[PDB]
Amino acid sequence: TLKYICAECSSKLSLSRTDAVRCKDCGHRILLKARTKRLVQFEAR
Amino acid sequence: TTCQFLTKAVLDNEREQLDSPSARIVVGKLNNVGTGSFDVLAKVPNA
Amino acid sequence: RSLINPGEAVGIIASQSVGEPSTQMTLNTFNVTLGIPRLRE
Amino acid sequence: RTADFRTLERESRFINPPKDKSAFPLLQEAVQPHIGSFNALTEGPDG
Amino acid sequence: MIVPVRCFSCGKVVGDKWESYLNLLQEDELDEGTALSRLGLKRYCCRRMILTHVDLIEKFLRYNPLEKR
Amino acid sequence: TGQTPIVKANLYDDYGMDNFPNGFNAVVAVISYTGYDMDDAMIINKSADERGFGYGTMYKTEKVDLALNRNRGDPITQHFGFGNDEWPKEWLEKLDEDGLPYIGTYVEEGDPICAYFDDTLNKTKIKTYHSSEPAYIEEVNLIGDESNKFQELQTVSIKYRIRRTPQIGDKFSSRHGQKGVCSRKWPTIDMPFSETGIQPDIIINPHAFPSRMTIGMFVESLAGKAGALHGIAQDSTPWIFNEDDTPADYFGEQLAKAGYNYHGNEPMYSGATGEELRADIYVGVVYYQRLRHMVNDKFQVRSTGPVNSLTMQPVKGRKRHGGIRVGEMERDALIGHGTSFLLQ
Amino acid sequence: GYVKGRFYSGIKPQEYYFHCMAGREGLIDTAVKTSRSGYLQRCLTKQLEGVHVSYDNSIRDADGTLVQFMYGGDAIDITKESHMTQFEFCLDNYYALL
Amino acid sequence: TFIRGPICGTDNCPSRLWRIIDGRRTCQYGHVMEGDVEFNDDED
Amino acid sequence: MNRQPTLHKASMMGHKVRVLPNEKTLRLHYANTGAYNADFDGDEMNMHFPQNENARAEALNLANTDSQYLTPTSGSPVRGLIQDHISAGVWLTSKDSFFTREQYQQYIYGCIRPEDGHTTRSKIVTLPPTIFKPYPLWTGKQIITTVLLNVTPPDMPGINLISKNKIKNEYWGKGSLENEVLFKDGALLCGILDKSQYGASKYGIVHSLHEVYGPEVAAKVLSVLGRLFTNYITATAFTCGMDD
Amino acid sequence: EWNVEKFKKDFEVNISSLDAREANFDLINIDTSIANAFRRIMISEVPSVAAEYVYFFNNTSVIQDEVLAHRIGLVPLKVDPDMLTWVDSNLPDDEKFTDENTIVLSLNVKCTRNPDAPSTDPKELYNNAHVYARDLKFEPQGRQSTTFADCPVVPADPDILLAKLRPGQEISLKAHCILGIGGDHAKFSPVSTASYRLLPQINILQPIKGESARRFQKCFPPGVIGIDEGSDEAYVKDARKDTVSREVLRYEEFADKVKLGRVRNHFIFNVESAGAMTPEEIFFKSVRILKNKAEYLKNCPITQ
Amino acid sequence: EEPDREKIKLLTQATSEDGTSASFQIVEEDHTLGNALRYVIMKNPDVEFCGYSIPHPSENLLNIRIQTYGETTAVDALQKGLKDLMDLCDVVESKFTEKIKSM
Amino acid sequence: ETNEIGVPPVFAVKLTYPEPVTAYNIAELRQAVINGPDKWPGATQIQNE
Amino acid sequence: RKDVPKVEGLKLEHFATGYDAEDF
Ligand SMILES: [Zn+2]
Ligand SMILES: [Zn+2]
Ligand SMILES: [Zn+2]
Repeated sequence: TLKYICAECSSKLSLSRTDAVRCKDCGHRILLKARTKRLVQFEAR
Repeated sequence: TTCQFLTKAVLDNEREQLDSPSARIVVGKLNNVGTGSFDVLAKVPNA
Repeated sequence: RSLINPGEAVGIIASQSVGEPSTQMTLNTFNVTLGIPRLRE
Repeated sequence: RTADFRTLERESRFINPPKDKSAFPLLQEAVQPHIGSFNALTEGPDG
Repeated sequence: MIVPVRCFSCGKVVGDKWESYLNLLQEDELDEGTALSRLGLKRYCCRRMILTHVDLIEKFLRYNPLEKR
Repeated sequence: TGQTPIVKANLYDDYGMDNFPNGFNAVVAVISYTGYDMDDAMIINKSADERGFGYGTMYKTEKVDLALNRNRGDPITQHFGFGNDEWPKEWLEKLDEDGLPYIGTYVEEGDPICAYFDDTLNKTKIKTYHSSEPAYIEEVNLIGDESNKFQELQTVSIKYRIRRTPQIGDKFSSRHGQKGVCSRKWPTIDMPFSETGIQPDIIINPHAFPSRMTIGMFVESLAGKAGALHGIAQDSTPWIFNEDDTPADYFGEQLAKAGYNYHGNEPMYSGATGEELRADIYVGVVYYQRLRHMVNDKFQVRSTGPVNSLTMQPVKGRKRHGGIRVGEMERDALIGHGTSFLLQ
Repeated sequence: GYVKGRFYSGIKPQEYYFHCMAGREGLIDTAVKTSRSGYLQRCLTKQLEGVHVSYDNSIRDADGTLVQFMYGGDAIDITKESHMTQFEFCLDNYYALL
Repeated sequence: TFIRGPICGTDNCPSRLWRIIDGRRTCQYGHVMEGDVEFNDDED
Repeated sequence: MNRQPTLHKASMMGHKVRVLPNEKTLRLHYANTGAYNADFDGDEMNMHFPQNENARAEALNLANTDSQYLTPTSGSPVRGLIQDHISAGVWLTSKDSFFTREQYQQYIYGCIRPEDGHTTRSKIVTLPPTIFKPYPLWTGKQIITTVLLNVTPPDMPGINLISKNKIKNEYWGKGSLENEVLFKDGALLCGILDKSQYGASKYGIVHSLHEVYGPEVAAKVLSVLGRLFTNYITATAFTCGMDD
Repeated sequence: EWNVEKFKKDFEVNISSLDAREANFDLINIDTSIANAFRRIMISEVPSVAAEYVYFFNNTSVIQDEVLAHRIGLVPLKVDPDMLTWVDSNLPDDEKFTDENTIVLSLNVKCTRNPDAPSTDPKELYNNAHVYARDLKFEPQGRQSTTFADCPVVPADPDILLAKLRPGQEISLKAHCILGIGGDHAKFSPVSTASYRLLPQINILQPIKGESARRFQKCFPPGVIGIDEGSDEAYVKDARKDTVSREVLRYEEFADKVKLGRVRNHFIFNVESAGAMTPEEIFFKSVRILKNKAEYLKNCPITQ
Repeated sequence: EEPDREKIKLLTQATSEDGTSASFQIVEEDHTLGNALRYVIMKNPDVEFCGYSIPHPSENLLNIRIQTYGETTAVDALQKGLKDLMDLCDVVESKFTEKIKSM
Repeated sequence: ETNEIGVPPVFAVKLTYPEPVTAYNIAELRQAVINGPDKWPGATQIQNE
Repeated sequence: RKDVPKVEGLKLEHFATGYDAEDF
């Protein structure tokens, strides 16, 4: 399920559009996106 | 002092002959030093 | 055979034998105006 | 010996941070004239 | 960051002997001249690596935003 | 993976620079062997750097501001995410549904970095990663606003992870002033191999010492192996050794009792021929510092491209196909060669 | 300032403070060396700019005006006059230089 | 990647553009648009 | 090619392009960097690939590197080997250099290749060794005898040169004569090779090949010498310890 | 003329100490360009299995992408070669990796908050905090199960830390073994270090009986010199025991009485191993790569 | 059926007409078999010249050059050396198999 | 060689020389168009009459 | 001036390749 992470309290918010940019547990206007499961490859040396 | 001379050179009516390398480059002419001081001419065998 | 080959840029080399090694002389005295401010006069 | 790397004191400091006193006190003394000059705007004799 | 896996010169595997190395120091109170030696490190290219290693991964793991507080 | 110096002071720990490591330990054979290491240049090992050897990275963040254009009474016009009346594919392979990219997705130049669909032109006009290096996205931060509590975001910050291995040209330095670029990633099989198998990691030039007088490196290399074998970490505070107490006599009782040669030398062999070398090779462990500025943002190439209007002449700019300038004293050296078709 | 100490055993703290004084006069020199000698090389090459050896070996400025009548009198190429007076050497190698 | 903009010559069709070498723009088939000017400016 | 401070005009020369795979930077020879005055601290040198045939002939005949051997300032040379090979060359020209048979062609063939086309005789020719009865050994002065035999034209005869050094005579023992570098008949019969021979030094052997054999032979010798000691440094190297 | 069947009468091998990780063996009377060529193969041209390709699914932890992608590749995976074949990577992924070239590995590690009571240890405070490299699981792809019933894929050094995790973080990736050689990347090195050294020879010149014999031990490693009395004044027991120290050439009393120098035809090959293969068989992967590096010249048309 | 005609590449512009002075350019080589073969060629008493060279170490190049005295072309002295580079590995294996099996 | 420079393949696929066609260069300029700007001994663009 | 202290109790720390610690 598509979500995020809160900066201060680590609450995995899930934002829809036309929402306030705050977090739901702490009114903290800074919020960092997390990762989903996606497939990426790499080399090695 | 570029336009200081350009004042006087138009006051001079200077028919500049473009023979200095700081003038043959301005018009892009072949420079007259080394491989450009002398012309090279082809002698065709037939009249 | 070791003459000058005419059409030689002896104007450039008269400067680049003067302006080139004058990048090596602004140091301290070993009375006389010395080095580059001598040569500027 | 001569001197030492502290390979158990660093691991005990990395894992367990100092709850009590800032280790390496000279480093806070280096930056201290900046802080100390800014503490003296609002604090000290006469305010 | 963590212990390197191979030595940067020879080619012997190094990373399995770092947390197995502090368990000859925090416990047996050995000197590094025996502690590195009892593991199996006997070339100084691969013996200035378990000795010297900073291991700053621990100061990173205190900064986790995937946890409450 | 940085290490700490074996050879250091004791006004090191009292500032505690183990909380900020800076540099690493290199097995250094002072030898002229390659011929690729002159004018201060030096020779990394291959299989050291393939095992990571100063494996550096870099970071940079970028403001994504729609409110920089937005006026005060300007309504909230354009919005991150896609829209309708469109379907350009493969943006879904770089970006997520909010028009902000997956973290850890390999971007380049030409690739979408965020999708902002306006409503005054009815089309997603994405912007693009404005550099030329293979980056990633480290973390994205969805930044709120101040004067309100409730409106949609018009400011994103996005963090990039440019990886930077030590390629050829990437400058080194020890702690003494012995800087010199990484000239050639020599394969480790053809580097000199010592008595035991101890192959050097950076070959440094002996014809870089006698005009430099950096003899604190001449002793740290024999002190470094003295700390590495015995398991101490010798003090190198200035003025501990008097003239009666030569450090090469101090660090020489250690290496005599160790088993290596008293003078710091080690008999290497030859990695290209197989025979032994004539001399005994000065081998140790020194502390090197991989510098900031590298050659991986210096070179460029231009064949053709953007003329100007006033001049019909090419354009400046390393991010813009920069044109090489043939200048004033470049004009007056082609004349001095006598050539006038390398000037025409 | 007289330092008795050698850089093999190392120098004392007084004389290390003096050897650091001669460094920063060798480094205020470089920061004043670079800006001098550039308005002289370009300063000559706007008069010695089309001066060349014509085919009659005279030194004519390209506007026809003449300065010298040979290249410095003897008119010898400076990149050629190396073994021009090495008279002992030319004798030693007559059968290969002829 | 192509824009809403002009039509040009080279007699392909009524065509569209996009820049490839940042100012000598071409058509679909890499034909050189004869004489662009490419306004820019350098910063400091 | 172009250094950005071009004071002498020999900072602006021309080069045959060899395109090297597996690389991302320019590659320069040490003969060049005594002329451009650009040490390897990573300097931005420009590069200019000319576009017609009136210019490609000029870059091969007027402003090439080999014609810019002497400075046009006072006639001193600006080409030459610089740091590695100079201190390396006083070991091969030293008297204790006793190569065996298999090495002797290998040091020769490592610096001389008819396949790439360095020679003139279209076949590498060897000399007799300097020891016959116990065990046949060659000599390093006889290697310099061979690499003057094989990149110089056969129509002209050998070289003859008297030259000094910077090594004073007493460093080799009881007053021996290794200061007087004496070339006779194209052979290194006495003397060790130094900066005064093959650096940017005047009236040396590389400057006595510039004048006898013309410009494009001495400037081909340094490409052989620059391959000669490099294959010699790699087989036997030169350190600098603490005990020095 | 030099017969090669005289070479057999002047080529001996003294295997000293043969273990399943190192072997210390001798090569009597062979050349420094033939014995180099054996050593020239055993670092590089011997085939050894590792991983170039690290397919991340999920990783949010502190050790980033390309770094843990790097340190998986440095793990010596105990995979015998000649049970894989060579990749042919001139064609894309659809048939580039088969069930016959690639061995496929997966990592699934999740760290949680473990409640425990007391400075507190990280192994008891969290469940699966330290990503050990014994967590690499062989996925049997294709038909890699009817013949891996006695050779399952285990990593050769299992206790390698790969990452340290905190609660919330996980690592989900997919790894692919590739069969490689140590010219391309270092990680396909089949060895710790396969170097040799050469047998020194210590020649006494003047007899050093008595006090000059007893102080003569401390210049050398101990089990080398044997002194008894005036009779049995000194000899050399085994110079193979003696590394080249040259301590005796610091002393002025002994700097003219002795000669140090190698025996030029006794190669002490001491080949260790990283863990993938035994040293006494990767040397057979250099006596038969040389023999099959000549046949690629010999049975090959001399072009033009 | 496939010949790989790019390994033993014989340059011709430095080659004698009689074949007693041949010129190679071997790719997929370096100092590995460059000096292992140069030792074995120089044991053939007919060979007058044999060095191996590398023009530039970056790519795979090994210019070697056999020259002989008489009655044998340089390619016919190559293929004695590569016959006597194989028979060495016959000796080394059955004197190293005979010692592993002997403890 | 001392009269030379070493050039990377990054430079070697950008800088072009307008080589006219004849009967002696046609053995090479045909292989120049086959390669294109992918393999190094090649060509970037051509020019009709 | 008290000397730089000669650290006590140091041993032989390199041996023959295949002869570890039989030397006493
Ligand atoms: Zn919150
Ligand atoms: Zn190691
Ligand atoms: Zn058309």
